[PDB]
Amino acid sequence: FRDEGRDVLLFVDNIYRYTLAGTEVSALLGRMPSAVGYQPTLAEEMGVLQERITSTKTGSITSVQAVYVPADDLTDPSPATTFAHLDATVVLSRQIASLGIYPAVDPLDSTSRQL
Amino acid sequence: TGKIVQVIGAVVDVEFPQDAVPRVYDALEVQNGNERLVLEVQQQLGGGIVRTIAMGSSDGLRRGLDVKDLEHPIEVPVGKATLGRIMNVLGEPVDMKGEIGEEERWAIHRAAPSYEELSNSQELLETGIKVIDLMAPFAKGGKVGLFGGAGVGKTVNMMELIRNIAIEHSGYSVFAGVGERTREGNDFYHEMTDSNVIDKVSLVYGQMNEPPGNRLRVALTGLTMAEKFRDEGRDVLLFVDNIYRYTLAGTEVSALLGRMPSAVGYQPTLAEEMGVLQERITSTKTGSITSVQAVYVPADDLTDPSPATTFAHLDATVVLSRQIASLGIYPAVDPLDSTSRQLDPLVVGQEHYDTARGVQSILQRYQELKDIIAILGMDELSEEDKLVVARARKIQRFLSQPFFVAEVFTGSPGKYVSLKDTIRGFKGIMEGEYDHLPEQAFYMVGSIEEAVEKAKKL
Amino acid sequence: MATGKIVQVIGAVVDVEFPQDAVPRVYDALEVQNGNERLVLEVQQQLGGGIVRTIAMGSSDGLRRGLDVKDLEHPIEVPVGKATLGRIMNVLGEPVDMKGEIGEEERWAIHRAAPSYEELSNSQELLETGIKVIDLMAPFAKGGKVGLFGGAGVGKTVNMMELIRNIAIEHSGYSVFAGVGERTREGNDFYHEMTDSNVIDKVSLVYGQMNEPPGNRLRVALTGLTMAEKFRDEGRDVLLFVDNIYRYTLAGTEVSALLGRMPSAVGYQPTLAEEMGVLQERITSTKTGSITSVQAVYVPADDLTDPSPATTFAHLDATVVLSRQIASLGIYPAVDPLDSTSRQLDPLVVGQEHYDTARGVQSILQRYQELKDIIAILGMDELSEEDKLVVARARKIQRFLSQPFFVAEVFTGSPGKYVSLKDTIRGFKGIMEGEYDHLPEQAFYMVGSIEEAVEKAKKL
Amino acid sequence: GVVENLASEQAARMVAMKAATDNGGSLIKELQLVYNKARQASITQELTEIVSGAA
Amino acid sequence: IIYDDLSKQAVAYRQISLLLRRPPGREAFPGDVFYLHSRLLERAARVNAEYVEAFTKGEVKGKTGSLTALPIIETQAGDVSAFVP
Amino acid sequence: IIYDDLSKQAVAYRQISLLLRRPPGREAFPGDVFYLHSRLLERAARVNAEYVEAFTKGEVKGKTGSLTALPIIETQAGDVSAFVP
Amino acid sequence: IIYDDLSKQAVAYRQISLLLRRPPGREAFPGDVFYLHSRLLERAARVNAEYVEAFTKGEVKGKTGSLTALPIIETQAGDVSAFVP
Ligand SMILES: Nc1ncnc2c1ncn2[C@@H]1O[C@H](COP(=O)(O)OP(=O)(O)OP(=O)(O)O)[C@@H](O)[C@H]1O
Ligand SMILES: Nc1ncnc2c1ncn2[C@@H]1O[C@H](COP(=O)(O)OP(=O)(O)O)[C@@H](O)[C@H]1O
Ligand SMILES: [Mg+2]
Repeated sequence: FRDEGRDVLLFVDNIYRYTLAGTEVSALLGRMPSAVGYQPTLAEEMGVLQERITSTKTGSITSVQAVYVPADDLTDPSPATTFAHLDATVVLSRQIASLGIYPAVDPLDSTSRQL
Repeated sequence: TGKIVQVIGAVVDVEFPQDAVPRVYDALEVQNGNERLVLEVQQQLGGGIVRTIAMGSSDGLRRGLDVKDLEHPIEVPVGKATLGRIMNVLGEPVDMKGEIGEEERWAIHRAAPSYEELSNSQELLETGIKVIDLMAPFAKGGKVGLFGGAGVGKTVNMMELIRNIAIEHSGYSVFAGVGERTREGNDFYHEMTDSNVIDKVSLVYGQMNEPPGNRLRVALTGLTMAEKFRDEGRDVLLFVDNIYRYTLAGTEVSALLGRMPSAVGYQPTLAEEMGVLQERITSTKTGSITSVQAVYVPADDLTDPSPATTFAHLDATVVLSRQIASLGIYPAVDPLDSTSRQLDPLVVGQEHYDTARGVQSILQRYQELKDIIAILGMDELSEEDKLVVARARKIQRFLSQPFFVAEVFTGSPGKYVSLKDTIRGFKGIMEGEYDHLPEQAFYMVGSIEEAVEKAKKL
Repeated sequence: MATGKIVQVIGAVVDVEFPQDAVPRVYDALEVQNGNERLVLEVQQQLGGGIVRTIAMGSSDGLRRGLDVKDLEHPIEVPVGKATLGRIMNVLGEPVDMKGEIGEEERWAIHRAAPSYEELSNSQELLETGIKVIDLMAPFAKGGKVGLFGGAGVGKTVNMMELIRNIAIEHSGYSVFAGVGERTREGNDFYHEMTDSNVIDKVSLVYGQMNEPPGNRLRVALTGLTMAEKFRDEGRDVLLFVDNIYRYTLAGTEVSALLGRMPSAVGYQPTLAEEMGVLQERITSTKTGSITSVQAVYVPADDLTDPSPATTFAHLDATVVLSRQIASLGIYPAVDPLDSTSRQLDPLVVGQEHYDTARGVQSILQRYQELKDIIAILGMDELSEEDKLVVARARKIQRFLSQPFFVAEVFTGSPGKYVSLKDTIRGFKGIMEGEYDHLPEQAFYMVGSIEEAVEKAKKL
Repeated sequence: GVVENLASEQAARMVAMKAATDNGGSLIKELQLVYNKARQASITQELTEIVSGAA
Repeated sequence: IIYDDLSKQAVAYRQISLLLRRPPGREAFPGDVFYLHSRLLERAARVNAEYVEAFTKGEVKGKTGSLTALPIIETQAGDVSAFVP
Repeated sequence: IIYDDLSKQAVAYRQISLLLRRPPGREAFPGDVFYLHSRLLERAARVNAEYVEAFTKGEVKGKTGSLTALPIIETQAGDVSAFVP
Repeated sequence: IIYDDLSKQAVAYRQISLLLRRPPGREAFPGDVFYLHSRLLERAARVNAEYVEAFTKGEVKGKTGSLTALPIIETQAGDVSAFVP
């Protein structure tokens, strides 16, 4: 739809589970492991997927991606890696969600290039 | 018939003609210098190679030694002929007396009783120890586990349980020493002989000096004897000196058996190896085994896989804390972690249940206050919080008790406390009947009357 | 004639195959022609079949499979003796300055066994440094290992130059400095500062820069230690400076990881304790003479339980802590007298007078650090006439710890002083006993010994 | 009486806050030892997982 | 349906995987343990009436079937960060 | 010269090393990960006039030269004690 | 008998064990580390006169032999709770 010249919205249910499927197959594909069990190719796979989701001079793709954060540890390599590819990042915190005050967006952690 | 082809630590590989390969858990035999060594078959590799564990010291073994194939598993004497005698993992007599007058020998590898055979029982079994039968009482025919780190009183508590139960109880008993101190085995043997109670007890000893195969199989030997007495229709007491050493002896050989490490480096088979042992210690419609087991906790880490796996297999669990023991409160039972299947209003009745839950609630609230107290000090607390602390401290002191086996350590006479006195005393403390006594009045007193008599002299 | 051939090159690791009958022994040194320059390889393991596994002492790029390999039948050999003084060398003992060939007389193998039980001395003796704070509060033994724990800005290198100068001039020894993983900029700065101080002739420098492959940074310490052992055999007493023992540990970790050995707790090499012992046990007081070592220490996370600090501390005899807080007072050398320690400070070793004097100074400075809290929280009015006395004496003790260095004269503009152990003991004992109570506290600052404080007070 | 009680209050506060500062220092050193153990353990555990994963 | 201690299912599966020499993943579990539990738990579902009619071949019409699952997990110290939890 | 995300260079080199089946170290980085950044950063230097004169064969005489490097590192939670940092 | 720093004996045995590729356990010590210390200290004992008579072949009678042992262990930061201690 982008190459036709249209403006399209792309919604991804969870980017994390793509990386997790990669982790599943990686051991059987004979690769030695790295970091916290993750495949060695984690950054390469993430970049190869993410660099196609961009708006060219012919058409624009606007995308909203949900990102699972294991145990809310934003240190973990998969969320820490995906942080670099986005433009606006909204961080939902269980510390706020425990108080029931939804949308539970953390203002001190969320940020955007447009601000 | 067989030939030794490898020797790696405790593990020996033997080659046999392909038409004659021994079955799993068959016993093999080899002459090692001036002595006979038994090997137990663990795995069949390909091409007639078979992998075995040495029931003895493997040093001095060459390659190429001829090995004899015994047609049966390890079989041990069972029955009344074993009573009053000390036996080895191989079922050999280890006391200096003559041969065991066996009539029958049983293979130590057996199946657990079927689901149809199991029996329920709710008969509460009393102990002389306030904290145990208050917080975690246990029934006839159930399992009790003492969890603790190094040097916190597992053996002393088990010896008090022996003194009280296994002497008001009338039937036979089996004591299995598994990878523990030899000195303690000799001391136990003698004080049994001096008391002339030895003739009711069968003792199997697999202490730490032994090479790993002995420590691995000795627990099964003890269970086999206890199962003989159970299947005869008796009510039997089984004491296991440290169940942890069985899993540790599995860990030591697992790598040499060629099995990938798991978790914290444990054998992958840890849960199955523990379960097949534990499931055989069960009371049955034909006869009942009551069991007390010590469970060592490595590095005091109660989240380590071995204690964590052991917790599901027991009916009553008593957790001993180094932090309490360093206060000098003995027995060092943690009442916020100790728990029993039997602490249920139907079996114990309402007064006992309510008293236990009240004690538990007050001590939990004291834990909640201690972090405030550490920084601010107590003066900032509310006047009801100060009362909670003042009662919780007295409760902690009143859980202490002098033991007869601790007469040598403390120098003060041991105490036996009836359950009614425990319930009455703790209910009185929580109701504030004794809010006017000092804390020292409660430390190491048998009963509440003794607390007030101590209070008169402070 | 070259007899081996390269069969693998995997990063720095080079495998070489020899005839069955001529495998080189472990720790032997090989060489190959990497184009238009020679590359040295050190043997680590003998594999089966004539194959040997080596670590390249240089850049591995450009190596082909099938290159000819020469088996030098000795280990790495380095020049030793007087010709090394004032020269900069790499781990191979080749001059890194431009100053031409070293006029060597001997070359010694860098791999050696430590002195045997019968060669070790039958005495314990203090190395008089001439520095009041060190000689009183953290005495060096001959053959001791000393740790420096100070950070940056605290005068560390000026302290090193003062020790070099005093051991060369007031004793008759020499120094060796081993730059284990130096920063090239800081090596250049240090070389020029030693030229400007005129201590350069007195010390020999072996530098292993960080840009070097791991084997070089591992073995440079042994090269320096070998030159120190040469000077020891002449009968001298020697100083060996190790610029960071932590980087020696990390070089061992890197090399063992490249060899692929199973790692240990916190990921260190399994050979950690033996590698540390192999280095540290060569630094001892022989009957012939002694090597004493001053070693910079780094704590990986300020975690004192980490295996590298835990292993290093077992070998240190003394610990000297430099603090910027004291440097803020203008007191130099900026040595904390309360956190610096020395296990030699025992009555059976230093004697009761020295022990009592050091304990008294420690107690007085601890009490002063307590009373500073009262002076802040409540003020001098709170302070009793006995507490005022300990404050007045503590200020004078603190200033009498200052000392002008011969190498600092361009800063202070005052000629340096060397103070004997008996004189510094006598001075601090004097101040503690309440004689010299009546002098101004500025009569003690930067003066030298007490006999010069009484001269300063006469004109101050 | 009121004024002397006020002096008493400020003195008692100073004493109590001094005690609080010292107790906080003790808590910090205890916690740091626990932390260093946790750090070293996590490093060794994951490195064992990695090396045993080379199979 | 009450699956009691899904964690012990995971432990038994780890035993099987290590005895078969399959490469260990994080915390020594195999990588496909997620696939194990996910394909177990995605069977619990409510199906529309059309699926029931097709399965029963018209014997049952207009009724929606449902399977409800209540798995149980044990945490060691409240640590939800473990692999299986 | 500014190197943006030297940590990403380290991650790329880790990927290369693990696909080439070279032994892993701490946090799965290869043994020579220190050598990578050290030999990169030691090139940033100021060189004396005689070096410039020798290199240019005397066509430049009076000038020193320099290369100044500003590497960037991303810490995860202020954990400066991570390996690459 | 005094054994000085059984911790260092443990470290040496760990070196030997890891060089032989043996899977490490808690910390990095092999599971064998308990058996190592246990078979040493357990030798220390007070043996009854019958054992002495049997061993000496009757040459010594009525005397009980003994061997006391004082092993030394070093704890980091006074931590009594570590594995080897
Ligand atoms: N009830 C008690 N009263 C007084 N002291 C006690 C009591 N229980 C234990 N102790 C003290 O604790 C010591 C160790 O006890 P015990 O041998 O029962 O510990 P354990 O936890 O079973 O140890 P291990 O793991 O080493 O076998 C005793 O020797 C004694 O000093
Ligand atoms: N005896 C002394 N007199 C005066 N200044 C001194 C003396 N010793 C050290 N210093 C101070 O040391 C400072 C430099 O510290 P230095 O040792 O060069 O730091 P680094 O650790 O980088 O080597 C100078 O400002 C100098 O004044
Ligand atoms: Mg015990």
